Amino acid sequence: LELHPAFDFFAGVADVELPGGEVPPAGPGAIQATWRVVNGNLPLALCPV
Amino acid sequence: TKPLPTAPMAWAESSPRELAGHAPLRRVLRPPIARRDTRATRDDTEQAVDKILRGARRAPRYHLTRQVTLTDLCQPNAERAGALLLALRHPTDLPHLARHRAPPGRQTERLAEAWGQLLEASESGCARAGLVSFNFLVAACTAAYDARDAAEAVRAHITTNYAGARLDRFSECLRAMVHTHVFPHEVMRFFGGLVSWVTQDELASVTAVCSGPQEATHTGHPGRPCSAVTIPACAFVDLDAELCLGGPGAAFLYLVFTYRQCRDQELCCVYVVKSQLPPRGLEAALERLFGRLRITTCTYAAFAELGVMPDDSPRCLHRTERVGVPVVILEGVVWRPGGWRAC
Amino acid sequence: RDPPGYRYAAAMVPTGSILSTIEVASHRRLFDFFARVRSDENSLY
Amino acid sequence: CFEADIAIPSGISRPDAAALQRCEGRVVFLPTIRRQLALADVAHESFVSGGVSPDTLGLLLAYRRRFPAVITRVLPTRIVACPVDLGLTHAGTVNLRNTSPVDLCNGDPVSLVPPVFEGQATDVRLESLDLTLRFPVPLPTPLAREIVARLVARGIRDLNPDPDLNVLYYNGARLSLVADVQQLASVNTELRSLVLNMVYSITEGTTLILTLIPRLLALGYVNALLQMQSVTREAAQLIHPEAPMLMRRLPLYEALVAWLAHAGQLGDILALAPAVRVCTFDGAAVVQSGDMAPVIRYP
Amino acid sequence: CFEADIAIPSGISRPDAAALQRCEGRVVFLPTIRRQLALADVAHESFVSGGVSPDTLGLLLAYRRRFPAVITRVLPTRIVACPVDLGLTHAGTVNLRNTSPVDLCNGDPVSLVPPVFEGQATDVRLESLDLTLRFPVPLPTPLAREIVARLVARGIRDLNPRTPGELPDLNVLYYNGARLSLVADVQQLASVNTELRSLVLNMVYSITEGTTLILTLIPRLLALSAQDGYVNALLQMQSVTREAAQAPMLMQDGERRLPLYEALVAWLAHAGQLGDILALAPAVRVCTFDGAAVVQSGDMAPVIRYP
Amino acid sequence: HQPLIARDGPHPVEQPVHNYMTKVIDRRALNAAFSLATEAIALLTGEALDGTGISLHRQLRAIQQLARNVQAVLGAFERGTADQMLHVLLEKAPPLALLLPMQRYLDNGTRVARATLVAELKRSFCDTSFFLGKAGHRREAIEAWLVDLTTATQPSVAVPRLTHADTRGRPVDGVLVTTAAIKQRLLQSFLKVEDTEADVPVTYGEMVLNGANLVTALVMGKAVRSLDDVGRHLLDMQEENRETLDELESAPQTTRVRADLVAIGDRLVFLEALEKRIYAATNVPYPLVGAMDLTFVLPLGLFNPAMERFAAHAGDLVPAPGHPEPRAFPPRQLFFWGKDHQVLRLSMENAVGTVCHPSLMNIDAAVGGVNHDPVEAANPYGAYV
Amino acid sequence: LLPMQRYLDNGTRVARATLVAELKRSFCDTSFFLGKAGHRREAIEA
Amino acid sequence: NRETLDELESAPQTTRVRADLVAIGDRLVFLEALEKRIYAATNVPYP
Amino acid sequence: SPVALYHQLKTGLHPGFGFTVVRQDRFVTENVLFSERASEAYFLGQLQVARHETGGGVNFTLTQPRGNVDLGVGYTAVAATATVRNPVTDMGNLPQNFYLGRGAPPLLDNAAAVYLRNAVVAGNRLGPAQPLPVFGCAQVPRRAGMDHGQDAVCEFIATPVATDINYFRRPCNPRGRAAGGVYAGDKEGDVIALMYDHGQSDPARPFAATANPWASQRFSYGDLLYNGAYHLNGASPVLSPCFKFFTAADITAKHRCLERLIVETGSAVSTATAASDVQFKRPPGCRELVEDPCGLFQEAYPITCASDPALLRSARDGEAHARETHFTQYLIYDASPLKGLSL
Amino acid sequence: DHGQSDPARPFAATANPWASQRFSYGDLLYNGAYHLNGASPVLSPCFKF
Amino acid sequence: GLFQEAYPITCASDPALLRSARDGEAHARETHFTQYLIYDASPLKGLSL
Repeated sequence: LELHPAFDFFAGVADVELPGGEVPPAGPGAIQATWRVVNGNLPLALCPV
Repeated sequence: TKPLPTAPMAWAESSPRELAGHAPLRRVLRPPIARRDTRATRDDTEQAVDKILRGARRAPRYHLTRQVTLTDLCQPNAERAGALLLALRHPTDLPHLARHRAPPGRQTERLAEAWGQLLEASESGCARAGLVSFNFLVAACTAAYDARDAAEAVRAHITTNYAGARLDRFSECLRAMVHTHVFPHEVMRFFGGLVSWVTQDELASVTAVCSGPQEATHTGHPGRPCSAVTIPACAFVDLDAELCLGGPGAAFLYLVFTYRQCRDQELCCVYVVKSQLPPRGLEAALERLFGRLRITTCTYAAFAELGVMPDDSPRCLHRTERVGVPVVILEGVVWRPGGWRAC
Repeated sequence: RDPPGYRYAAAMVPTGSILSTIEVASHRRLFDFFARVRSDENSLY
Repeated sequence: CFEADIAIPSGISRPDAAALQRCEGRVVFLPTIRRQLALADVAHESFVSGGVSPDTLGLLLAYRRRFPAVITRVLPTRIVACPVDLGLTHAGTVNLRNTSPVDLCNGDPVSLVPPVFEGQATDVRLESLDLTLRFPVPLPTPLAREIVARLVARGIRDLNPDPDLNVLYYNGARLSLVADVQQLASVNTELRSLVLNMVYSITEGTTLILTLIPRLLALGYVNALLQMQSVTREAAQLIHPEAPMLMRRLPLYEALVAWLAHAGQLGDILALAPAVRVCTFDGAAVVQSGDMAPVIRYP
Repeated sequence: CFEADIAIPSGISRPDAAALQRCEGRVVFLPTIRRQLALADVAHESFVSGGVSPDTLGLLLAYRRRFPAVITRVLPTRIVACPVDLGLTHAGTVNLRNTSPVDLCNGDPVSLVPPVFEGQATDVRLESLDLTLRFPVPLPTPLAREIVARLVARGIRDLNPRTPGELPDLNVLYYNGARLSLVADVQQLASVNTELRSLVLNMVYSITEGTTLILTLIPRLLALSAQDGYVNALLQMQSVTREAAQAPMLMQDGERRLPLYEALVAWLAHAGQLGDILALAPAVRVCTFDGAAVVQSGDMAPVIRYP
Repeated sequence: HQPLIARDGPHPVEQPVHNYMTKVIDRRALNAAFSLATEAIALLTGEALDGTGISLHRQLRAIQQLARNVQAVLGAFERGTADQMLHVLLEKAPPLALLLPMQRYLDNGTRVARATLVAELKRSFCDTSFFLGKAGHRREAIEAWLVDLTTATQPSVAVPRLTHADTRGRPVDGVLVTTAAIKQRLLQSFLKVEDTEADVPVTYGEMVLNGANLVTALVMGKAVRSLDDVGRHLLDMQEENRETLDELESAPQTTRVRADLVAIGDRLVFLEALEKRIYAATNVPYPLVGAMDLTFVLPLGLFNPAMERFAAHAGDLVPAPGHPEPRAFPPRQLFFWGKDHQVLRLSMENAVGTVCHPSLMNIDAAVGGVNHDPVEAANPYGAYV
Repeated sequence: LLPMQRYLDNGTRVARATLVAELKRSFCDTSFFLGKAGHRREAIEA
Repeated sequence: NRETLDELESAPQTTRVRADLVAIGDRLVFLEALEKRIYAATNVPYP
Repeated sequence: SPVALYHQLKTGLHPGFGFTVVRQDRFVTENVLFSERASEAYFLGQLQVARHETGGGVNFTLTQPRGNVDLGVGYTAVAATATVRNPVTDMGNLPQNFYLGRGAPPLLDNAAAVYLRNAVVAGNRLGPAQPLPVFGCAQVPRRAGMDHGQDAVCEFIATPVATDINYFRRPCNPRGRAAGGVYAGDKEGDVIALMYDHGQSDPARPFAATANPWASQRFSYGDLLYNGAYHLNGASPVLSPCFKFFTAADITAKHRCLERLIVETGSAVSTATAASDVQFKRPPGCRELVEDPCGLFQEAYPITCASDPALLRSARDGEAHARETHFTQYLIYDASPLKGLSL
Repeated sequence: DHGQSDPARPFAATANPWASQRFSYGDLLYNGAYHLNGASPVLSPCFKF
Repeated sequence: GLFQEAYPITCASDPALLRSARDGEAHARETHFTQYLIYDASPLKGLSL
């Protein structure tokens, strides 16, 4: 799931439209992508302290 | 004096079906559906007969034409073995048609006054003044269009090889024509390559090639004792090749006319463009290349196909002409005239 | 089903003789190879 | 040359045989290039299509569909005509006959329908065999197109009427268009159907597009570039009709198809593509009306 | 004839060789007309622009550029095709193999088209070489101009793509009988732009001052819509003009211009020649010396220079 | 047909192996053209002739120019055939750098053996290619390298007719075609064993379809070379495997031609360089001047590991006294040598055309294509708003 | 010369660049070759 | 066609002179310095 | 963002990650060929003249059919490379421009697209002349002069700043993992399982799945750019050094038998042309029979490069006293077939 | 032309903008079309350039 | 006049850097702080004079 510099690829639920609910009706998830806003949001394994 | 590899030369150093044709057919009898069950002068006349014999023993790479004009405009002698002659037909009218179209107000009396001057220096008589060398036309639109020392080189040749008055009078006519929507085209179509002039006094009989290859003409070192024979667009830069990116393929030849609708004094430029895309595709490329579509006013860039040259490597940097003008010479041109498709 | 080609030269020396004249183009699917030449073709040689 | 030999029918009157002798150098349109053709196939009675003799439009259709062949030698019991379309270009010089203006040393004669000029003049009837021949007029392309547009232009004035188009001096002199009398009524009645296809294709071209433009743009570089060079040009056409006339992407697009076809069908009929050129030699260089003129195969 | 020999590559082993032989009479949308063409400048892999295969409006623009031709013979090592654009310049023309559901007639100008019928696509996938040959289809200019109009508009129909999702057909024709169903597959921005750009551009230049004099005549046309059987037929049922009626404006500049005549000329140039600019114009027309007056689909059409 | 060895005990018993194969001929053609002008046609055919001896002379010029062109193209097929031979030989020929590793394994006797082979190909290519002019000055390393070259191949079919290559009796095996510069460097210093400067070639063998071939060719569509022999050698099998016959007959006529014959190891080889000979004025590239593509790699802006971040020795590459050490900020440039010694650089401002395009922001193939085969949410603690 | 003649008759705008770049190398190198390489005598012979 | 004419006429009368021949590579060439021989007592520079 | 990044890079901020620069050079070698006696049997055909009319000629063309086979069961014919004549590419600096192609949906704001575009496209050596023509080429500007040779094009795969500099101290694959089919295991989906299956290890470096996670993986940035399956930069006429590496489709197309793969390395049609001013992508009717080991071993070679002028200065000599590291600065020495040569 | 690159060091337009450009100091001085000097006997090494 | 170039001579901005360059460019100091040495690239290098 570590693919592009600029995006987080993570597995969230399919239909939880945000914001919404209280706990997700945790279902058959599917992996999403969300822009890392800034360069300091890159993992510390790929950009060490 | 004979080879090692014989089969390739019997064909090179040099039908039987027509012989076999008459054989079954003509040798054939009363059937089909057969019944059932004087030293040199003298010697000189019979060998001309012999050539009349031979030429009458047999019988296309061209079509040839001859016309009679004056030397006022044009002029064959100044020009040479390879030259573009453009016809400039029906100048008898003033013309009357200039009054038609020429959206008001353009002062349509300009042509009638502009042209008569031409007529006064250089009536109807029996030799019309047709035939303006294509090289000659480039000279007319030369200052106004294209550049310097190139357009100019050609013009010096026309005035020098033909009077600055006529050049100036004819330039005033080109200005007046491009002014009133009667263009230099819709006048001045292509005539040929100038084989042999045969002039007398103010008269000239110009033979020139309707179409077909040039180099195969009178030939010789020149045709007679002239420079030789070739097809060279006059402008080194007054002819252009829009194969900016290209392959190895037959390349077509077009005659392009462009106009400024008074955007910049109503100039008019003629270019002998060379491209390898069909007339069908030439319009778009022309649009990209030419931008006289800056009138606002409307129209422009009429084009016709000159012929199709399938030989691509003769353009030479040859300064000599007439007075020397650099001219691009293209070898192999075959003339397929085509028709005006600019709209 | 791709067939092989007709053979010319095998033909120049015919073994038999066809005894009937038929249009034979309407019989197209009796045969495994059929070429109807109208006069002369290039492949004919 | 590929001569095609048209077969004169059975016994014809002696004055008819002399009518044909005078038809050498005239253009014939032959439906197929078969070497042996009949005379009835060439005769104007073979241009009938919808049960009627064709109008100037119906003719111009046929002139674009069959093969013109100049008549080379007329022989009793044959006519030998050599099709213009066949063989190499710039070869097979065959003599024409000039009719009307001059045909200078070039200019690519077009063979346009006869009615454009004296109508019945050139009908050349043969009574013995009961057929007729209308030979097209060989005019240069610039002048042929100027005329054919000149007359449909005069035919729009006439359509609804309450500067003379009909003078048209060409070369030296004044070419007369109008034969006055009722010839115009005969000329105008045959251009009647050509005028309409012209009027329709214009009125249907302007408006359909304008109606379509509004539907369009209702969804980029299209917008900017369009209105850019169309300034004070494209919008005005839209405006005149709105003031004096009416205003649908779905009918728009399906009408844009049917117009786009009908349009180019008129551009084909019209523009009278040249059949031949004149390239002379050891010749006058101007062919006076009614004089045989040398001619060549491809425009 | 300037026949151009396209060269088959060794290793093409029959059956593919077997497959190619049937190919004579088809067209080489050769990139350029060269006497000797390797098979890869002609192949559809050459039609590929940067990274992308042109759509079926992109090919028309590619066949606009370069020079087209028919296949005269397939030899074990060559395909000999005579280009049409140079001009057949054959006494009898060069045989064109009719590949189309359509039928030529005699005298029909023949303009070419990318393959565009859904039911049959002429492709010989030759397994030995990584090649497939898609055969352009010859077609009468009346029909080939109806098709291009369909492809041009159709992107338009789905271009929006607003109103209910059920649009008109525009994908289906008729030539004689025989419903002809075009292939509806992809439309590419750039391919539709230029086709739209030049359509819009030319229909503008066909409008002049004298044109307004003609627009006066729309109410007069519909007067004839209804009292003649022709002129009734002329106006198609789906006629905008009919919806356009559901005037001189003085402004005559000195009275001697003749704007009618000038308006015709202007319209005739730009709008009259639209089949030609949108698509490739005919360069050939069927002619048959033997006097056979049509060409069946799949037959060889004797063809002669430009209409 | 292959041999075998008897073995003992644990091993599976060995049966004789026979390999039968066919190869398919590859076919080409060579092209050359010439031309006759129009004025020449008229003279050659006798048309343009006149009653003057000046027209004869023009015909003499035209006949003579024809013979110039005809003879130049006929000789072009004897140069085409030399140039054509190189393209086929150069097309089967692995780099020597990749042979010597390869050849060690093909005669040994297998996933690890393949693994350890490929590491040797990589190595020995990156080492031994360009070897002359790399190791050139070392004379015993070069000479062993020409014994590697000439011994890496394997003999072909034995053809008795190519009697050539013999010299003063001793037969030649190999061609060694070099470049004229390399040929000269080798022949002056390393192997001057240019022993023999003349030698004995032969002529062209010929093949024709005649009695049975022609028939079965035209009728059957199949021919067999020397079917008249092959046939009766079979029909005699019934009148009563070790096939020793092959062919031994003609002993064609020979010639002495000037050659360059060197011995490398024990081999007669023809050292050679055909550039002046054939490729000279032809405006044709000589194939032995070749080409090579190499992709290289540079890191930018990357960052030393935790243990590689030392000074080297205290106090070196040290800034002027009151200044800041820029050697301690993360790197952002890279220096290298452009071909020909101009030192170059690539900052990260240089990557702008790549990363500053809106491709940096397109993932819809990435997200849509890793969304196949639906997954299980993990705990959705930071994935849920 | 030696640089210019491994181009002229052998084997074009890139060839002209790589020709020039090396034409101006071998001038710096091999000019004054005696008195520069003059001590090592297989270089002079060559 | 293969013009072989050229010229061969009189093998010029010849003389042995004192020269200095050198074989450089596969060639035989003169090696020389004309200074003492020609430019030596004259105020002209050796080129 | 690609706009934020513009500022940082141009102003000299280090934007959290770093690249790996792949560029393809092209040399001119000199070979030696040892064929082996009757290495091939060649069969000669017949002459068969052809003929035809032309543009000023007659033009007989002669041909001759031929055919040949390799005789012999093994390898006959090796060819060595023994010296490099010259490099042929400037072996330089020039970077890639993605604005020469169109693979990418643009930014939504159209003010942002134009702003970002002509900030990049402003003065590139590659930057497009004019606006991309729909059908056509991107039209790289042509400069008036050039010196060192063809321009080699560089390409940037953004890697993590923490990827050891030791990965790059050896011939390693630029994508972060071994993609070869040489390394494959012989079982159906040996490749594409060998690459891309990041549940496994890297054949070259078994202790790792990758070096660069953003390249080696399928659908990861790096893949999305340089894989020719997405053709992000098709319509760009300039070569991609990294097209070879990311292109699973191509890697898988080959076979795995080393028998052949060594003899198709000796002649491998190039992916470039040496005929252009900037190295272009090979135009279709021509080929280059280059040597190209990087197509087999599936690797790139390191050149001597430092992040310092001082460390690079250090390494002129051997790598004897070359400074390999100093604080945050590093040096990579040459490991490549060119090491030990001079040029 | 300073819009282009430099044939020798393509990555940049010039090294000295004050010489290489047309009508720049160092062009005005040492270009002998102006010949400010050229009225002095002493050689200009830079006239060549 | 052909190559359109000037050649460097061995020159330093410092006397001390220049002394380094006696004996060749192996151990020559190319820079000290703001001081620089330029060594000789010229047809005359390797010669004596």
